[PDB]
Amino acid sequence: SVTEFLKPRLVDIEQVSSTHAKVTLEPLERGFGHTLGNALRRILLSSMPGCAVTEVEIDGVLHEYSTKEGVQEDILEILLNLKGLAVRVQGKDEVILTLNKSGIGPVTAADITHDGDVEIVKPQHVICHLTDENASISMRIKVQRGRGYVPASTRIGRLLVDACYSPVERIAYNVEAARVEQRTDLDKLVIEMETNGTIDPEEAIRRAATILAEQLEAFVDL
Amino acid sequence: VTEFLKPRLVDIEQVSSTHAKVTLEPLERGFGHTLGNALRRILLSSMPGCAVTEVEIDGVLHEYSTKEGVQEDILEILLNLKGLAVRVQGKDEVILTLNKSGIGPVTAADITHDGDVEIVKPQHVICHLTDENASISMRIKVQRGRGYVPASTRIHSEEDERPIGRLLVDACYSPVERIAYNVEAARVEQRTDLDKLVIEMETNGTIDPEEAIRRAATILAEQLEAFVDLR
Amino acid sequence: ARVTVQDAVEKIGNRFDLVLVAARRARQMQVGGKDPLVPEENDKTTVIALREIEEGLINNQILDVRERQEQQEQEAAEL
Amino acid sequence: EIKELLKLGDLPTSGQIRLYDGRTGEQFERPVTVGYMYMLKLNHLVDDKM
Amino acid sequence: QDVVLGLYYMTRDCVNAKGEGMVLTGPKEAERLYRSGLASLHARVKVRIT
Amino acid sequence: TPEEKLLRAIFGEKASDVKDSSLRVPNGVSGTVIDVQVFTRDGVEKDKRA
Amino acid sequence: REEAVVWDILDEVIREHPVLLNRAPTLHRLGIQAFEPVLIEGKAIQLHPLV
Amino acid sequence: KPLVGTGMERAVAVDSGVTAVAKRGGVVQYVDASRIVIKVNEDEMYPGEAGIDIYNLTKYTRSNQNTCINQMPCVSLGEPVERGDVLADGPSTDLGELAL
Repeated sequence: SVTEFLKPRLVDIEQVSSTHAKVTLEPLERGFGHTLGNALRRILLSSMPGCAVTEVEIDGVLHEYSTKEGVQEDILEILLNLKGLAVRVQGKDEVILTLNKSGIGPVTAADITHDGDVEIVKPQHVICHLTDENASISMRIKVQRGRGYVPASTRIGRLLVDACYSPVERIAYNVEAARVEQRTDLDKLVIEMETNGTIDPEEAIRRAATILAEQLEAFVDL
Repeated sequence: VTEFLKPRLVDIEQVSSTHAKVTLEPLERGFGHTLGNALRRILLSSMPGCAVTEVEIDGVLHEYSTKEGVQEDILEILLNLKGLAVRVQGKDEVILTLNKSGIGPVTAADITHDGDVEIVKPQHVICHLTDENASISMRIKVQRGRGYVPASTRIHSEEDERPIGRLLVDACYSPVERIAYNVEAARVEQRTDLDKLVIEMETNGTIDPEEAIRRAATILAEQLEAFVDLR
Repeated sequence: ARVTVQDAVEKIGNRFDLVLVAARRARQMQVGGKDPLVPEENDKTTVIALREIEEGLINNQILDVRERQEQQEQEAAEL
Repeated sequence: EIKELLKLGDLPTSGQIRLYDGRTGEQFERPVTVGYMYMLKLNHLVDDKM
Repeated sequence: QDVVLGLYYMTRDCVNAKGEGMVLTGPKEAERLYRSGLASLHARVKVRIT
Repeated sequence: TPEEKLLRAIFGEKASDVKDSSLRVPNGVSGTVIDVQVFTRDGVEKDKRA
Repeated sequence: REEAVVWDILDEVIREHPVLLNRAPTLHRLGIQAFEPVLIEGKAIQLHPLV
Repeated sequence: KPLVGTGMERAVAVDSGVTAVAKRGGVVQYVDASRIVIKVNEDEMYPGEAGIDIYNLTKYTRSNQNTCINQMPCVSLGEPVERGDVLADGPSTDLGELAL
């Protein structure tokens, strides 16, 4: 009939890593590869909720272009290392982690003081390096819940970090040809997805699709 | 943060018989364009409609011929019938009949009245009879479908087309001619980041605008089930 | 499948000798009763021969000792 | 005179408009020359060549 | 033709392009910012490259 | 050939004294017959179509 | 008759089978190159841009 | 027709014989997909003459190139025509202008 559409039968999830997958849907009705891929890419990029480091306050630092003695990197690359810090907050919409460390070596995410409501995804994530056995790095890291990417230039003691709220690190889609038995112009949608580790890529695809399908509920003829 | 405001179909401004403006409101940040382009791409490709697929004009064998007393070739009559806009209620195929004699334009208002068939532009000229003893009589097969099905796809699919003189018309079934969408700011009580989506919609008059929005959103929601499940 | 044949050219140091070895092995698999030494992943015998050459399982010397073994074996196996 | 006639039809006298990608819905980053050209179908049809 | 024009347009720099002067964790962040419309392809920026 | 001679001995099928020399549509061409002209020589009898 | 199964047979006979594509004038040896065919629905050969 | 032409289109379409051009002016007495019948004005009639021009249009014949040659009438019934007016369009002409 005229209301029944080709829905995908071959769903091939290829897990390239713990946080990197290639989903493939085939066959799609012609043009639905771009419809579904772009709607999901756009939701995964801009509307997926999550938690992110929004700002940090370091003791001896007053502005981003300052320097701290004993730490290897400048404060710019410390903010960059905190930007990629994945985090899962269970019960709250805002927490303040505390990071105190002294000595020589890497200050990893495992050195962040353990809160009950907060879980660090990658504890071996390097934040900075202490170099001289007398310097201590101590900072207050504000983790906040939001959605999408919110840069710091739009939000201007404390040093603002670009808030990577959504767990997606990369989302790409590719629509190639698919053929079904005297139907030859169909779509095949390949979604290459990478998350930051807080959720796996297939759950993030399911969550984006749930967000879209819940947006559509006022018009769907159940 | 984890909960979104969901749009609802707020307003249908029917500018014309064939032009409408649907408003969806309220939309969160970024969802105006997500929903707008998904709905535009579905409305523009996936809507069902009725198209003339076959014509049997009474004396003619092929379309590369002329009828006596008619000013247009049979091929031009078939091109005029290709653009005939019909809405058929409760069927997926109907056969309309057009008999018309005497000098004058043979329009879509001259197709004989079926109960479950509505011609939305009755002033649509099909041919011109230029002779008082001239007469035309045709059996026009209107059929419901989706998309664009050329007759080349349909000749040698068997179709029991033993009659020479049954002429196939290429069927453009989509009732939607043009979709534009615009994402404006909404005037909601507390928030300022809420959008509204206006979908300007040119059709041939044979689909309701709200019905087409419902249908496109249903197609989206049924295509999203493979991702909501994702096994 | 097979996109670039460069890895088989390194084993059989010539592109011209590679074609001959691979066609000999591919004809063994195609019209002889020989089974591939690699998992046949829906490949044709030319590509299977190339995939065997690129794994070191087939070269001209291996094909020679295999045919000499079969020849002496079957000339000896009759009374 | 072309720009004066573009102005009369309420069009940009630059000849270039803002276009959107049909597949993603986002703007092409520069204005695009859109207009009407007279195209011709030549007798080198691929049915005769293949 | 088209490939070198696309690669040239992609690798050029504008002076005050949108998203100028931010510091990115890598090329994936640059692609996220370009695709979500928060940075221009020509924004001169500071990226951690390995 | 002796093999097809045996073949026709088993199944008794006569051989055709004529060969099919018909005019066919060229392959790939699909049209509509719009005109047929029959030119017959003097002394040849016109068929029902002529 | 072009039954539906001869297209499956055709999709498996062309699978790893290259074809040589040639444009005249063949001024040098890159005027003949071999390609793996992808069966398309047109009447025109689809050439890669980079070649 | 071309939206952007040069003005040589009418000359090209009329000076080739693909159109049906009015030999004498009159009124279209009978128009039909295969013929046009003009009742010539009394001003242009010779004495001892019916005063009727009949134009039989070429319908779906093949050119040397196996293309289609088809003439379609431009005029409507009862419409006044002048001498030299295009009465029927040939292949690739639109109201007497060359439309390629």
